Amino acid sequence: KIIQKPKYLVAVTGSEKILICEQYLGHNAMYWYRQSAKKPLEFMFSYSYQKLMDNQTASSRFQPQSSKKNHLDLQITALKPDDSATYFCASSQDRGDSAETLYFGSGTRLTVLEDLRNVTPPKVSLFEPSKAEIANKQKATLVCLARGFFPDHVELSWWVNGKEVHSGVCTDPQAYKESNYSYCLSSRLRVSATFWHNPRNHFRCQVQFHGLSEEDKWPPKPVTQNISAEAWGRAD
Amino acid sequence: GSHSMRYFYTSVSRPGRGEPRFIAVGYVDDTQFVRFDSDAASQRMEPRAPWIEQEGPEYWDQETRNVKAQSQTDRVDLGTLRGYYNQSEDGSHTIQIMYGCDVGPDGRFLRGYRQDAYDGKDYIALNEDLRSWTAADMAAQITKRKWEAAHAAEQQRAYLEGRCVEWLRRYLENGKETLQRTDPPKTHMTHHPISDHEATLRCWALGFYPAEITLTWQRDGEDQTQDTELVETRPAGDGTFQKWAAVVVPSGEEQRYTCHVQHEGLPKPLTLRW
Amino acid sequence: VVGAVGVGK
Amino acid sequence: IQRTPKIQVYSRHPAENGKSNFLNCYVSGFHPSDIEVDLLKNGERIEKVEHSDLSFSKDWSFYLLYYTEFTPTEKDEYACRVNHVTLSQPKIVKWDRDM
Amino acid sequence: KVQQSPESLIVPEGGMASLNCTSSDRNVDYFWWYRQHSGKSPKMLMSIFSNGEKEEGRFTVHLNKASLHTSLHIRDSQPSDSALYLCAARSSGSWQLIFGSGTQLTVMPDIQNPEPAVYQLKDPRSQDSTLCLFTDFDSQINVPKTMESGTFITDKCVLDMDSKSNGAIAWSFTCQDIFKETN
Repeated sequence: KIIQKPKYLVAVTGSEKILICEQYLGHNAMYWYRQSAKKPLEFMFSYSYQKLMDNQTASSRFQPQSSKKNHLDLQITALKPDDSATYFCASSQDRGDSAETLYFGSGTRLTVLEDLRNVTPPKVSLFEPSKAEIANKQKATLVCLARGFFPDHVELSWWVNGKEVHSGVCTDPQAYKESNYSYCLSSRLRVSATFWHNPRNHFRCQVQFHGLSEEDKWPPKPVTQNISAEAWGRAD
Repeated sequence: GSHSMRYFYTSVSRPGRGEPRFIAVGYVDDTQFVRFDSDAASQRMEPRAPWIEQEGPEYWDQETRNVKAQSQTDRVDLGTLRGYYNQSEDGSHTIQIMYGCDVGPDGRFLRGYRQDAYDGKDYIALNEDLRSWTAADMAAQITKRKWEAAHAAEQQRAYLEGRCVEWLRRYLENGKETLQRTDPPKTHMTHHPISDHEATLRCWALGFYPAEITLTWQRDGEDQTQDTELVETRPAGDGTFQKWAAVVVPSGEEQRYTCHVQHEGLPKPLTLRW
Repeated sequence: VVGAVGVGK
Repeated sequence: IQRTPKIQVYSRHPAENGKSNFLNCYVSGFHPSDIEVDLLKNGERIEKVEHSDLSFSKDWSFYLLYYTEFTPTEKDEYACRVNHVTLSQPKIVKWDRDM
Repeated sequence: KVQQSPESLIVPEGGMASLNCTSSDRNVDYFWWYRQHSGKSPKMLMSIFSNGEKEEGRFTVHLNKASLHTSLHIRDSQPSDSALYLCAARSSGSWQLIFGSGTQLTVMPDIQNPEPAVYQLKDPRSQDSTLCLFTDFDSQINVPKTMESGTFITDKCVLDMDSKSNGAIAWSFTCQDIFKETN
């Protein structure tokens, strides 16, 4: 039940952000780790009883906030693009030299950009099954494509009859770089030919883009939005 | 021969007088070498023997961090144990902890231990195989279940057979001129008439180290435990110890009694006579 | 050095 | 659990008049740890008294050493005054250098 | 520092996954194995606090402390075991876990009757929108990666309806040649 806010966060070079981490589990130790491509889980900070026990960050720009009970927020000042990473907060019931296990929060994916104008939500396209697949395999694969978004702050889900499903789904684990200022991501959902031949069934691909909050100013703001494409089954 | 390192912790809740008092003391054999007192001004682990001051600043910062975290651990446990025993917060209670390791003459691990008390009675103790715990009452079994789930015995054993032994060896080497030197007792006898027909003979042993010593009275070469008095060994304050043994004897026959002194620093036992 | 394991009681 | 303190008052070295020494009051075997220990010179409390760091024995009873630097004389009487929850009234034990 | 090997491992469904981890810090006493699925947070899998071994279900962890070496054995491997496996160590008297660089484990599903096919799909909301679907191929088959701009080929993606199947997507050339293998 570790709470990390927010899950995704865009910031401009030179700005300051707080990464929130709270837990109400009664845990006496809290920690910060950093996930990047080259270092999946790099240790940063260790606190027990709200006191700093150890620190392996080589920049004074990172200052944890431990004066409030249940919290170990992370303040990062004078943000640089090199700071872009997923920041994981962790806690353990017992103090750091005696903990039997660390529980990890969900992470805050931090992306530091030179220019906020490059932030753009995805276009979402739904591609319909092939008649040949339906005729030959008695199955129907729908492919969802999300293109032209930036940064890589997206969650993709499938909704069948208004109920999110995970069976029969495969989404690419990581977005592909379409250009220096654009990503794309793909996914597919496979169902039965009988289930697709039923025109009462409704199929929707949802991409949840995380962009700027309301504090960030903008001269069509790329805000946090659910962008969807949908199709209905056909008898045929 | 053998040597030990041992730490003693005491945490006392004190309604009306602030946060719990936490006192920590470290010993190598009979020599105190560090202390922490939550009431002192420094808020630091402090040296108490010359040879521990051979340690650099990282040592003192890290030990201070570690011992203050232990004081917070005791603070939490004082509250937890109050709930186990259903005690009100307006009362004073005491947690005591002792742990340490012995090495043999070869410097190799011999044994380790850890005992905890609550309000002056056994609470929980590591067993001699360092693999399990003996809890003394119902409340301590709750603690024991938590400590089994957290692999506390394996964590304690890893300290006791590793860091504990390694740092003991380093302390013994840095403190060799005093820790591995035996100071023999300086002895003398006093005579105190208590009446016209009886007098008290007291056998003294002064300035000795380590604290182990044996004082035994004899009459006509035969051991005497009747009408004898043995005092608890006491610190002189300079690192050595003192002790005396007394016997009440018939007046006129004082010279028929002998005091016998045994100490690691004596090539042969000493025999004193008035 | 100190080394009491500090799992809460 | 309440255990009465044992009290010994004595000097670090054999007392010699005019020679600096330390007057000690060793209290041991007691529980709980709260205890009042004063050193007295001709009945008056001595200032600047120091004490060792609280420790304890195999039965969990505590022990402490209180000490002050002093110069024995022929005329000056010294004592230890100890109070504890096990004591009705403070316990006063005179220093006997000839013990 | 925590050293893990191998960097990546591909095992078939039902196979043994063997993972190793060593520490160069002679002070280490305890080891953890964490598993992190893609897009998820690290979850503790096994922990070991002294010499010996610990079996939990299909997972066995071993610790040889004199060699500062731990190994994780996953028997009867499942496609759902595919994940990043992170080893962590801690020394007595240290105040945090230090993690290694991880092993990426992929468990290939067992495809009994692979019926490889390449289909064309249409987006009805946009003309000239077409992509190719390579589906139902065997798990040991290589999917070509792209080198030209504007053309994208995804890595194989396992979905489960049993009825597990492999798939890859390409869009921008006809469909048969985009999925051809070279070298």
